[PDB]
Amino acid sequence: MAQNLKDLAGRLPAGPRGMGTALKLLLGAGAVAYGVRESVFTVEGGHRAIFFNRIGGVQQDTILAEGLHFRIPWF
Amino acid sequence: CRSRPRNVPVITGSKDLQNVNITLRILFRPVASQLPRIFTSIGEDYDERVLPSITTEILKSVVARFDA
Repeated sequence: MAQNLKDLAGRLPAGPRGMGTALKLLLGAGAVAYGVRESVFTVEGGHRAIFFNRIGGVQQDTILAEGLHFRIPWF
Repeated sequence: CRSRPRNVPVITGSKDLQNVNITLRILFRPVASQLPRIFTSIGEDYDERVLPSITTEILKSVVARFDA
């Protein structure tokens, strides 16, 4: 299966310089959009989805009444 | 916020304590101004899961104070 991906990636036409940087920028934008989408969490109302601070445990003082609160991914 | 129907039978004891069976109407129109709360801390099935029990409680208490 790895060799098939090898051939598929290789077969991409050797286009002029512009589209290479274009593809790099597109990948950057895709990753950034994915991160922005993921920074919000499963949220039902009737659930004060509080900030679980990574350090020190739960945020005993950060009591999330009804309101945006972006979870730092992996944090 | 309609006054949806909620008929809630009750089987209590009167003051002279003959077994009294009373049903009641909960003509509940959730307060429009309080619906934020009526979904935060009351929820979607507000009536089905709030009103029947309070009806039973109140009706039994009232019946306890009058003979058959």
